[PDB]
Amino acid sequence: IGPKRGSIVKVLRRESYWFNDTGKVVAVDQAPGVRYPVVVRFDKVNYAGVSTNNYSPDELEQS
Amino acid sequence: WDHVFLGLFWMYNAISVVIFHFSWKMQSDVWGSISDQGVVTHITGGNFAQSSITINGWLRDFLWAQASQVIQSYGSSLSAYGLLFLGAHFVWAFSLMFLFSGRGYWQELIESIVWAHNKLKVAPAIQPRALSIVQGRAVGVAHYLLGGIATTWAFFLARIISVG
Amino acid sequence: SRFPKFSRGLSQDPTTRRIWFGIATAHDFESHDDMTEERLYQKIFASHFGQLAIIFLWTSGNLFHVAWQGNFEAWGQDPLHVRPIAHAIWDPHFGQPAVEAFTRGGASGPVNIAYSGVYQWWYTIGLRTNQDLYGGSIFLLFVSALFLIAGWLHLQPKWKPSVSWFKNAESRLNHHLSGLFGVSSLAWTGHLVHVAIPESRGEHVRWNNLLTALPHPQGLGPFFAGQWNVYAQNPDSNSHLFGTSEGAGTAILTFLGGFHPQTQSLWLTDMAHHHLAIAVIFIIAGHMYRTNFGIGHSMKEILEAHTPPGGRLGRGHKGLYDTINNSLHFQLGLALASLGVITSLVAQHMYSLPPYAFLAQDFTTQAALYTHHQYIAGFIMTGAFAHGAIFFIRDYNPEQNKDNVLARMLEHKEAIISHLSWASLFLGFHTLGLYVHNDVMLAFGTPEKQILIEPVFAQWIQSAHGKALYGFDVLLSSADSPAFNAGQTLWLPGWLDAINNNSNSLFLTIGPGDFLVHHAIALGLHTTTLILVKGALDARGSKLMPDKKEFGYSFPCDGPGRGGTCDISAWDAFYLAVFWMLNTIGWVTFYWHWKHITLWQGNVAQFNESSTYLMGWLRDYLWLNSSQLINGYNPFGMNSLSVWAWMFLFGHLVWATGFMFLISWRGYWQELIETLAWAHERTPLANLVRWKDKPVALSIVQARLVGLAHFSVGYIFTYAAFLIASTSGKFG
Amino acid sequence: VAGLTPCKESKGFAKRQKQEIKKLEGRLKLYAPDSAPALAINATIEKTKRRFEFYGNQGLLCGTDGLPHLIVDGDQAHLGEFVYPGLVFLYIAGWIGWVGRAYLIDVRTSKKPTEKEIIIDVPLALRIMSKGLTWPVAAIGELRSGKLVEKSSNITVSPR
Amino acid sequence: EWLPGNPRPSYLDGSAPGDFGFDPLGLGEVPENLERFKESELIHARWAMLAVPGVLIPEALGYGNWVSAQKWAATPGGQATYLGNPVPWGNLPVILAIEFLAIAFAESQRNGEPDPEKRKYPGGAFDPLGFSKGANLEELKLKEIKNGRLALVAFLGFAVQAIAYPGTGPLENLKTHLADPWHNTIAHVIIP
Amino acid sequence: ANTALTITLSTGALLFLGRFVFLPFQRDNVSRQGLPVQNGVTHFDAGDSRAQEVTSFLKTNDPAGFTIVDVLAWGALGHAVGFFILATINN
Ligand code: CLA
Ligand SMILES: CC1=C(/C=C/C(C)=C/C=C/C(C)=C/C=C/C=C(C)/C=C/C=C(C)/C=C/C2=C(C)CCCC2(C)C)C(C)(C)CCC1
Ligand SMILES: CC1=C(/C=C/C(C)=C/C=C/C(C)=C/C=C/C=C(C)/C=C/C=C(C)/C=C/C2=C(C)CCCC2(C)C)C(C)(C)CCC1
Ligand SMILES: CC1=C(C/C=C(\C)CCC[C@H](C)CCC[C@H](C)CCCC(C)C)C(=O)c2ccccc2C1=O
Ligand code: SF4
Repeated sequence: IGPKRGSIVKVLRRESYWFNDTGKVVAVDQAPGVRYPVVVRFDKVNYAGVSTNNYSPDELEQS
Repeated sequence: WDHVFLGLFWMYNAISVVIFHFSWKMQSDVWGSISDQGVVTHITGGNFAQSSITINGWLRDFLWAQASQVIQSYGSSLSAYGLLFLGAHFVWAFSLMFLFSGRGYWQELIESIVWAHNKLKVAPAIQPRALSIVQGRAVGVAHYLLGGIATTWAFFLARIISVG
Repeated sequence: SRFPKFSRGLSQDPTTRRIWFGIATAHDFESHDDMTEERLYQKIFASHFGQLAIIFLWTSGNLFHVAWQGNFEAWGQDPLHVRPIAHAIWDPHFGQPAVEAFTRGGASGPVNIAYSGVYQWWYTIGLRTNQDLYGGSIFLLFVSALFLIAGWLHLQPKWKPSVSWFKNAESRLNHHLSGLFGVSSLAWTGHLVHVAIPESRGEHVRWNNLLTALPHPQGLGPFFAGQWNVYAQNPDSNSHLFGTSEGAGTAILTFLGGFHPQTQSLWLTDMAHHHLAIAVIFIIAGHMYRTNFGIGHSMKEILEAHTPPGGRLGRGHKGLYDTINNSLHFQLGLALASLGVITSLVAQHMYSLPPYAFLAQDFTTQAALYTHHQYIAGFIMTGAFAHGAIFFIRDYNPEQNKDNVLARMLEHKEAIISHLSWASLFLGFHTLGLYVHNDVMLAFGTPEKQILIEPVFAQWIQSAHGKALYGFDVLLSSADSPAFNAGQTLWLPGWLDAINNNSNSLFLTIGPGDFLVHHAIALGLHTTTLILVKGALDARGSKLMPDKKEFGYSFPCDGPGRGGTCDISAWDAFYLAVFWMLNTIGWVTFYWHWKHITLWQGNVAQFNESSTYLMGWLRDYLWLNSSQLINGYNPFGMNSLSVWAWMFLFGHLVWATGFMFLISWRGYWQELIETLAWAHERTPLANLVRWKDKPVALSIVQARLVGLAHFSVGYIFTYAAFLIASTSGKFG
Repeated sequence: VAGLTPCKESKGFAKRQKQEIKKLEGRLKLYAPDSAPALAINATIEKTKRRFEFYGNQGLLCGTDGLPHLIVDGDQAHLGEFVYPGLVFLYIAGWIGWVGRAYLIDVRTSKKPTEKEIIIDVPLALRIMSKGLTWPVAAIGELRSGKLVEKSSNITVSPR
Repeated sequence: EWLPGNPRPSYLDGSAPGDFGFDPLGLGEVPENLERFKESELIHARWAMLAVPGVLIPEALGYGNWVSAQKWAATPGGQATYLGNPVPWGNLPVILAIEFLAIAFAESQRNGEPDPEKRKYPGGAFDPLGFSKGANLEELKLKEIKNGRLALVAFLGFAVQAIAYPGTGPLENLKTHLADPWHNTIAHVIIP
Repeated sequence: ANTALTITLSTGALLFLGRFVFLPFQRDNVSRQGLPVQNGVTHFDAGDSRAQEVTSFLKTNDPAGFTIVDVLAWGALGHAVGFFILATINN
């Protein structure tokens, strides 16, 4: 599943720090039952200092 | 650290009343002039024994009567003491911005400013953040000590130069 | 079920916080447990009745103290040389100098001089003797008793009104505009015409001779025959003395404009016509909405139909009628926004156009009456904005407000906050840089090197009003404008004589210092609006914390994680903007009191040379006017300003005490109270005494509130003292 | 204009010139006429007399305080008080705003974009600080081409 | 075709009479707004073409301009001189109450048409000479809005000449312009 | 002057406008806006007994639906205009 590994996606999740921000997909989990399989890496950190977050494919579009 | 931060204010309070007692005590009972036949006229003659027992005397015969040379020093050589007296009040009231406020308000205000920067493509890659809570308290106590100490420095160095 | 009984979650608190928060969550009725719509609106309705009863029981005691311990008749004989007495003082702590020094106004004992302008008001309105004020006090005791009876009555289940009666906005607006604003201003007009105008003309009109004392020589004949100009036929002349029959006229509704030449105050015939005009227009405006009779408006379809078809406002105002009608915080925020803008319109129009006889001559009373309505208006406007924030947390539904104007405020909220931030930063760098520059040039011996900007826009508006001082000569100062020729036979002979006078406060001569402090005022309003719009629009959430709505309105923080989330809530933005309204209204009333304290003793050049730089503000206003303030009591003796000298120092206590809650924060005091609890639990003879409430430190929201309230009490008492001691001890 | 006399014919402005030299002349009375501190007060007097003869020759408006007031409405007589040095300022302030905006675009397309803001690339900086000379033609040029503003779909927006 | 080579917008195809594509600000972009703008452009123009003979022909016959023949109502006594003859019923409450009755009955009957084309050009009783039921129909509607926009520009001229030069009328502005036309233009208003 | 003719003609002019001119404009707007509506229901439908629209007072015998409330509304404007005229004339 997922759009593609190594692709550029835009986050549609409202409560994330990287909403409407360009991110790079580093891992998509193909195991069933995982709610947020797509792991997206960002060039900028959030207030917690991390750049790695998991999103569903419904919360991302290819840009 | 926050106890050091509050003890810095209590050092301001302690040392400021120490130097206030010093300045009034020796301007009233020590410093002055001697005329003929052994008569001693002090700067503020004998008012420490009667006015320094009330806060109204401290505000009136010390903080108002002796501040009548730091505020009308303008247009003279001691006018930089008036400028730093007022700018020291500025740094003190600037301290009250950092001391009374907290990080999350300033972080969301910076988020609005970052939105205005994103609109005009002038977003820095180094993300603008509000100062930390330890850092906000440090900045507030640094401006509080700097502004209040510079206020007392300007008032002292205008008054006792003017009457000395 | 302990105290507080309205919240079950605070009753199981074993600490002192249960005692504290139950005081502070006492009137937040919608946050209570087992709480419904009907109980909300009925408790709010009876709380309104209790508020009305408190206001009328306040006015009754402010009338009873003037009638009982005040010299209202002696002030009526000579309002220029008699100080108005508020109430007598019975203090067991006075020595003989304090009894001998507070005895003013020809009283038999120590009394308080009234700086509330109640004597000027009651004189202008028609009250003359102490018996009339006593009868008014008994009447308003009866009115407050009736409002207590009505408040108890509507909590009884026979007379409980339903929420559909409460949310009936059309009937409420029709009976408010028709009845509250129309029949009360027409009632007023009936007073001003029947009582106040003949008491200004010497005739004693009371209830015993109400039906016999005709207010006009031909009363109610020319009214119903159409010739209303008979009521403007013979106005009061310029030789008219107030309260005496000599020099007086017979016209009850004039349109003279300007001031009465002896009192420097507005004409009672003009205020009677003013009220007949804001009575006809409010009864006519109260027949607007649809209640019961087929005609009228539905405001839901007005708001639905007011959508711009280009889509620039989205859906327009669709869904806003249910948004206001379901949210009590929206209605309260709108009411407080309008109330702040009219309590400030009150303040701006009772100093420049004094409405009460001998109020312009009494200087410290006018100063108190401006500072009163500018502080009450800077707390009412901040309450409006805070209630907008509480609406956005606990009352705003994004599903019901779908792409309307209110949702589009949240859509572009970062643009509003960033542009208020730009405007505040612009005003701050420019006002501070120009004041600091003028300070440097007065410091460096060169007053001519100041950047002094003549406020030519507001001077052009003053010349548009009729001021011939600046010589712009555009309209109402030039005779070639159609507005002047339409006004020069109607109201302008009074207005131009009032505005071309230089002793009054009607549209004062402004200068570069006025420009600079008006940008200080714009800085204050813009930065207070910045913090408050930021609190209201980041109320539901933000990029730091998106779930601020699910944490309530007044939550403390969200923890040290994600950088740090101190003061993240919308209540904390209200908290930070109470300091900004205090600074704003401090600047406003500093400008008012120094522009007037130099006008009243004549030397306006002191303000014109010294207000452009902050050392003039510190030295010629804060230091110079405080000469007889802090000398209210000395080692040598005490004066009559001594209570104002203590209240000044008292303010410097309480304000600075607020710093103890605003700088030092909770866990220091929590460990301190932990050591104190150990010390009490181990001390012999004192361990026997227990606490039931566990001693804890003040909680974080409570700490910010207590420091804010101390800051506000000290701020209002330092300035109430200085302002009522630097004008009432040096009159002029 | 606005009830203000010109400073060349203002009696209060000439009074401030008289009482400023007299303050400095009395400071000169306690020094030797060829001494080094007396040359500073003599240079102060000539700086004061140059200042008062410059303020009166520019058509400045002086009030009842004897002080030069600025008319910022946009008067044809008063352009150099606010309009002329305001356009001089906004050109310089827009120069600061254009070379700081163009530096951030030039370092956002880099390997480590955050190390180029603590350590500012001076050959990259100085090659666009020259380019900030013609910035109204480049700001409205980017505004007309759409490169000045960013579309709201690519802008980080806090949730409602 | 208000600018040769300019792309006409999609909501202005040219089939309307006077559709020259002049909408730079896009006010008629909304379809239901554009149907009101077409019946607003014509009532305005027809009132303007009833106004240009109502201004010049009273001025050319010597009974003053459209301003000095209008100031009598502000005067308590003006007596309402019409063609040099004061009408007996020419009082300000009399002629305004008729105008708030007769025109309001005319405009309410005008707004009652449900058809969006009979609102534009009604015909029937309002066309007794039968030119609407003739060979030429499209060019007369183009004649309506070309004459109408000329009188609409004329009344804008009429109004701002009175603001710029009070006490003078449009033929008196024409007589002032016809004497020395290279000195007394709109530049006297632009440059004071 | 002439109170008995100015008031009567001005009330009769506004009642002529209310009956024959603006009555399709008023009857369309009281149906398009309708009764006031809170949360999707009428105030009387939500439980307010005092918000019931009266029908015995609105029971008109006029063929165009011109009721006594419209008499009390359009005739009130005719007296507001009529006393605007009388105050302007008597000056
Ligand atoms: C004609 C009928 C009538 C009238 C007189 C009123 C009267 C009132 N209603 Mg009411 N109402 C009515 C019918 C009526 N209503 C109807 C039919 C509805 C049904 C939907 C309601 C439902 C309703 C609700 C649910 C509430 C009210 C409330 C109130 C009170 C408003 C608050 C107050 O006293 O401020 C007084 C305000 C004014 C006098 C207006 C002053 C305007 C500005 C602010 C001041 C200008 C005055 C002037 C400048 C100041 C000079 C004075 C100075 C010298 C001292 C007031 C007593 C509230 C209340 O307090 O309940 C007890 C309340 O809860 N009513
Ligand atoms: C957040 C929110 C809120 C709030 C807000 C606020 C609080 C606001 C404010 C605002 C304001 C508070 C405003 C005010 C305004 C006002 C105005 C805007 C005024 C104006 C005026 C005018 C325009 C007039 C005119 C004139 C003049 C000027 C002169 C001459 C005369 C005349 C009359 C003509 C609420 C609650 C809703 C809820 C939701 C949210
Ligand atoms: C034709 C006809 C008929 C008859 C009818 C009639 C005869 C009617 C009349 C009507 C009328 C007879 C009406 C009236 C009305 C009135 C009113 C409704 C009034 C009101 C008033 C007002 C409300 C006013 C106000 C005011 C005042 C009080 C004072 C101040 C000022 C003013 C002016 C505002 C019939 C049915 C047989 C049928 C057939 C046809
Ligand atoms: C104002 C404030 C901030 C915001 C403070 C900030 C963002 C510091 C601003 C530092 C300077 C002005 C910005 C960086 C300047 C750069 C060196 C760029 C130079 C631009 C000019 C200065 C030349 C907090 O973060 C805070 C945190 C906790 C309690 C109170 C507060 C608080 O009061
Ligand atoms: S408890 Fe205090 S210091 Fe800790 S995060 Fe909350 S507000 Fe900040």
